Amino acid sequence: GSMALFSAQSPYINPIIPFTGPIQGGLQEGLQVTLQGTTKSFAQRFVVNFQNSFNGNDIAFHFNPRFEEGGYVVCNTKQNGQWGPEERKMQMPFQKGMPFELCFLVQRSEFKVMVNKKFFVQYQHRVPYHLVDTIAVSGCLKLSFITFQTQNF
Amino acid sequence: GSMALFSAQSPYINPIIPFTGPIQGGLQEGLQVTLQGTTKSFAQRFVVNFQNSFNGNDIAFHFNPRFEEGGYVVCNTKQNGQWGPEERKMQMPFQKGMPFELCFLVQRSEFKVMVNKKFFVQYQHRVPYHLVDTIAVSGCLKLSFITFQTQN
Ligand SMILES: CC(=O)N[C@@H]1[C@@H](O)[C@H](O[C@@H]2O[C@H](CO)[C@H](O)[C@H](O)[C@H]2O)[C@@H](CO)O[C@H]1O
Ligand SMILES: CC(=O)N[C@@H]1[C@@H](O)[C@H](O[C@@H]2O[C@H](CO)[C@H](O)[C@H](O)[C@H]2O)[C@@H](CO)O[C@H]1O
Repeated sequence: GSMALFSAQSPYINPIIPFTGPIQGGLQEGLQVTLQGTTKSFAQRFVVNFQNSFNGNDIAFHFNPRFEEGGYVVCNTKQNGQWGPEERKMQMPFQKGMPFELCFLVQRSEFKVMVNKKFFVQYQHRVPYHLVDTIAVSGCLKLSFITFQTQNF
Repeated sequence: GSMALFSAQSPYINPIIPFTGPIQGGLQEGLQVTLQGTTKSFAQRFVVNFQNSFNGNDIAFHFNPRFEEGGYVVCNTKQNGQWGPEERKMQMPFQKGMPFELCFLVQRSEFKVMVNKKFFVQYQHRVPYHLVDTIAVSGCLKLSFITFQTQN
């Protein structure tokens, strides 16, 4: 790509869904988390959660495509079990049955989310990203890799 | 506020709604456009448009509170008369019948929107903001003023 990237931790390969796993050392500015997978042919919804610990009470960033009402994506944060105000992008960048690349870039003030190489949505951090130590993926997809890379030398 | 602010263009004081007027010289990085006003007691919707010319066909940033379905705000861009994909924040930071301060900060890659001095939404620039030379405000509100300020 347009930036030199270096491995952080090692990839999750054909991780079975639902998948929960560590983000080693926590999210860090300049980190890129890329999921490569396929939206299932009769997909209704799927979920990527960047969370603090395993119980899902505290999800810094919930990313939830919904193949409903024309197709839209919900982004939100859960704190002490409580969902905050949703940010809905009224567009569906995934296609049922089709492969996708979904990349999450951690910046100082926001996540930037690309789908198939194109900017899709920004999400302002509501809670500290460094406290996210877990990724959880569930729903109507399959995945061939999750990789973790950084631009930081 | 936490930083000294200086006028960039004189205010529009008590502008009559619907209001359309110049943003003299176009939007600039670092400009803050502040609307001080009151949401009407039975508001349905109101609109703040940052647009290129009087026409309305090209709206860089359409900011549209809707007192509908629990309350939500629509952000979008219009290009050649066509609406792009809506960004909806499913929260209503305005109260019907109540004063508000609504502040748009032009940053290099996004607008930042503050409501009553709290961050409300960000909106990534889809077209260069400097082509915006016109503000249009309409709907269920009144304004005491619109100011244009910079940290300058
Ligand atoms: C219109 C509206 O606000 N709808 C919401 C639902 O989106 C919400 O569903 C939950 O949403 C969260 C993220 O906010 C997460 O995706 C949950 O899986 C999902 O069930 C619902 C219940 O919280 O409230 C509705 O009214
Ligand atoms: C759920 C959905 O996508 N609904 C949209 C409406 O929001 C839209 O209404 C228009 O929205 C634009 C900004 O996007 C502007 O606020 C107009 O005043 C409003 O009429 C409608 C027509 O474009 O499409 C619906 O599908």
